[PDB]
Amino acid sequence: AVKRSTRLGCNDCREINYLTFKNVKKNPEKLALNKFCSRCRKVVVHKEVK
Amino acid sequence: FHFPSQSVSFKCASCSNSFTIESTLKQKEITIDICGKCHPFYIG
Amino acid sequence: MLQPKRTKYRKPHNVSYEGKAKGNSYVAFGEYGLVATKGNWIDARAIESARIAISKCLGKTGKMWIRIFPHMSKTKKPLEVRMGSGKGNPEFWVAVVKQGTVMFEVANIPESQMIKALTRAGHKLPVTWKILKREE
Amino acid sequence: NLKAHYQKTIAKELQKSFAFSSIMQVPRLEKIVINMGVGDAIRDSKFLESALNELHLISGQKPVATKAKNAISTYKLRAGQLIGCKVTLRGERMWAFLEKLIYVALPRVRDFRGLSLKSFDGRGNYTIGIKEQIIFPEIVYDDIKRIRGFDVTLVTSTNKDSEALALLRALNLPL
Amino acid sequence: MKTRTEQRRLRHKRIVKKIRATNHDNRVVLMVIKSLNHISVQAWDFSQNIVLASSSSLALKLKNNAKLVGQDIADKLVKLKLTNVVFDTGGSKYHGRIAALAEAARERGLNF
RNA sequence: UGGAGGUAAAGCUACUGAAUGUAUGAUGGCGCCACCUAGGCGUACUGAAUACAAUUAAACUCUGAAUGCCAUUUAUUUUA
RNA sequence: CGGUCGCCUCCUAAAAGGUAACGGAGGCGUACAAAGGUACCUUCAGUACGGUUGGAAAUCGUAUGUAGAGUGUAAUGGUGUAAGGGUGCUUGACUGUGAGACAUACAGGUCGAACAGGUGAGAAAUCAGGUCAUAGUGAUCCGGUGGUCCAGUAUGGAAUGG
RNA sequence: UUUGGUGCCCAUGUCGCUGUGGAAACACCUGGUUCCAUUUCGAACCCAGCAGUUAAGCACAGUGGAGCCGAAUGUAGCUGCAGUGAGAAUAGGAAAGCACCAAGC
Ligand SMILES: [Mg+2]
Ligand SMILES: [Mg+2]
Ligand SMILES: [Mg+2]
Ligand SMILES: [Mg+2]
Ligand SMILES: [Mg+2]
Ligand SMILES: [Zn+2]
Repeated sequence: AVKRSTRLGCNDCREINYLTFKNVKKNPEKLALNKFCSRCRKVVVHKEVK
Repeated sequence: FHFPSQSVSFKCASCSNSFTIESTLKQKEITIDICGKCHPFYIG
Repeated sequence: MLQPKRTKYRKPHNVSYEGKAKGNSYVAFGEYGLVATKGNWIDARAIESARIAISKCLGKTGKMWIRIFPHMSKTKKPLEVRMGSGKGNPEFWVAVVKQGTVMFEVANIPESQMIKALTRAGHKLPVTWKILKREE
Repeated sequence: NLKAHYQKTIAKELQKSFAFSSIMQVPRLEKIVINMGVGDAIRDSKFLESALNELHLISGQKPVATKAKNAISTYKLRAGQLIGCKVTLRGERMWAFLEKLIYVALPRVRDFRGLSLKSFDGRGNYTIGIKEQIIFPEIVYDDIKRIRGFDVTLVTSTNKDSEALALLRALNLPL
Repeated sequence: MKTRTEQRRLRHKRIVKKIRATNHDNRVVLMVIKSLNHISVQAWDFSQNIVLASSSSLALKLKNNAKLVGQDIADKLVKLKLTNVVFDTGGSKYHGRIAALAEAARERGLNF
C-alpha cells in the first residue's frame, strides 16, 4: 500500500478532528483549511498534524 | 491599460501629401521616404 | 489459400450452419451458380481446390466469381494431450456454408461447358451441390 | 481616417455599381486578425515576450497568446506551451491600422508589385503575409534575435468573392 | 456564426431546463424577455403550462428605466395570492434593466 | 392489461474489424527521359476515396420479435 | 512440475436478475487543493479552399460535418450547449443523525428523502455530506498516539484501564 | 384570425433552392460617456437612441434534390403447422403539429 492520507486538527482547541488525503510529492505546502469543529461549535481554521 | 495611442500625423517625402491616423504617439508627424502615392504598383 | 489478413479475436465461437442461408440465397453475377443442399464447413483448402478446378476447366475466355469466404477461424487441440488446461491454438480457416448459398458462379462461356465446369467444381466440396440459373 | 472615405463615397459607389437598391447589401469589412506563429519558443528562447511587445507596439489592441490545442512530439509542443500570438482589431482601429499598412508599410516592402489574383478564399476573405516585421514603422531596429513576419486577414460580410473584389478595388488595394 | 437571438433562446433553454428539473414546490416562474426596443414579462405557471399574468411596455408605456412593468405585475400576482415565485432572466443577464425590473418586483410584496 | 430489455432472426454507403466484383483511379512499384532537381509518359500489379451490385461476426448494431419476467385488474381456489 | 488463489468491466449468460469450467479478452492495489463545490460564459475532433518563417502535420480566419472529439486510467454504459473547455469565489473532500428500499446465509456492501447546528457559491430559487458511474483494498486480538461533562480495590491522588 | 413571445413535442418538425413582406412588433443599425464587459475587442455581454434597411435573421407561398418516415402481400424466426409475426425491399406520404399570453384585427 501507500500511506498517502493525512490528518487535520483545529488550532484553537488542538483536537485532531479531520482526516483527508494529500500527495506530498507535488504540493509540499501544509494544508490550512477552515471547517466545522465540534468542540468550538463553529468554522475554525484547521491545519495539518503529523 | 495599453500603450498611449493617439491621433498621430505623418509626412510624405516625395508625394507631397500627409496621413494622420494612429501609432505610438512619441513621434508625431513623422516623415517617411516612400509615400502613399509613391509605389509604382499603387499608381501606374 | 484464402485467409483474412488479420482478425480481432483469434479464438471465436463455432457458428452452426443449420439454417436456410441468410444471404447469398440467389445467384447474382453470372448465368449459372452452384447451390448447396446440406449446410457444412468448407475450409480454405477446399475453396482453393474448387477454384483451381473451375479455372483449369474454364479456358481463357470466361470468368468465375467466388461468393463465400473463410471469414471464421477454427481451432484444433494438439494430439496426445489430456483435455482441459486451456484452449488449443487456431489451425485452419473455414467458410460457413448454409443450405442454399450460391457459392460459385460462372460467366461468358457456352452453356454445356459451364455445367461441366460446375460439376467438376462441386465434387471437391462436401455439400451436396445443385445447379441454378440466373433469373430474368 | 480611411473610414471617412468609405462612409462618404463607397456606399453609393458600390450601390450603383451593382443593382441592389439596399444601402447595406454593399459588403462591409468586419474584422482583421494578426498572427505570427512564434514557434522558435521550443521551451524558452525568449518566451514570446518580444513578440508580444512588438505586436503591442504596432497595434493598439493588446496582444494575446494562444495555447496549443494539439500534442506534437516532432517538436517540444504538446498539450500546452502557448505559441504565437493573436490580435483581432476593429472599430476605428480596424479602419485605421488598415490604411496605415497600405499607405505606409507596403511601399516599404522589399518588392511590392502585385497579389490578390489567387489569394481569395472564394467566400469573401483575403490574406496578406509579411516575411519580416522590421519593415513596419511602429518598431525600432532592436527586436527579438530573430525577425519574423505577419499574417493579416480581411474578412467582409459577403460570401461571393467577386463582391470582395469590388470592395477591395473600391478601397484602392494593390492588385 | 450564431444570430444573437437563437443563442439567447439557447441560454433560455438552459435556464428553463434547470428550473423544470429543480422546482420541487409549484412556484410560478417569472420569465422576462429583453428586446432591443423594450421589455416584456410573463408568469408561466408550470405543472400546468398555462400563463397567469403578464406585462410589457405595450401597456401604453414608453420605450424601456421603465421598472413600471414590475409594480403592475407585482400587483396582478399579489391579487392571485401566490407571492412566492422564481425569477427567469430569459437568456439575459441579471443586470441593468433586468435588475431594475427584479428589484421593483421584489419590493412590492413578492418573495423570491 | 402497461412496462424494462437488445436475444433468435435480419442488416452493414447505420458505425467497428474481415471482405467479392465492375467503373473512376489516387498512394505507390516496374521501366523511363530530361535533369542532377523539380519533374512529365503508359502502367499486365497493390489498391486512397466514391458510386453500383453483393457478403460475415460470441466480445458489430440504424432496426428487432414470440416465450419468459414484473406489477396490476377480473373470476375461482388454497390458509398455506 | 507448470498456472492460479482477492477486487473491477465485457462476452460466454439462452432479449428481467442470476448462472460453472485450468472458457475467451483485459485492468486495480489509485489519481486531483483542483480533475472537489458553486455562479457565469462557451461546445467537437477531422477535411477543403486561403496564408512569411513553417515542413504531411504547430497557429491564423472561413466554411463543412452530426460525433469518428473529449470524458484523469482497463472495458462497458452514459454524456455533443452535457457529466466537455475557461473564469471569479471558496473548501459541503461538514458535524450529529436517519424514515424507506436494494442486494444479501452471516459478516459486510450500496442508495437515500427528511431533521437540527454552523458554513460556501449565488440577486434568488437552488446546489453542495467528494469527483459522470462501476474497482482502488484486509476481520479479531495485542500494543501505541490525541481528546475526555467515566471509573480510580479504605480515603486523597497516581499507575492501570474505559 | 395574422404578427411577436414561450412551453410541450423530437425530423412526416430538418438541411437546402426560388420568390413575397415588414404599420404595430422582431432584428439590423447608430454611438460607447456613464452600470458592466473581452484570455484582446462595445464582435459578444450591457447601456441609451431610432435617421436608413427588407439585404441577412423572422414569417409566408412554391420546391418530391439529399436526409427522414413507410402501408398491404409474401418470407425468416418463434409457440403449443394454424395463429404469431419482423428485418430488408416497395408503392407511397411528407415543405410539421398541440396549447397559453400581448397587440391590431
Ligand atoms: Mg444471428
Ligand atoms: Mg467536473
Ligand atoms: Mg474525476
Ligand atoms: Mg474517479
Ligand atoms: Mg483509593
Ligand atoms: Zn477546535
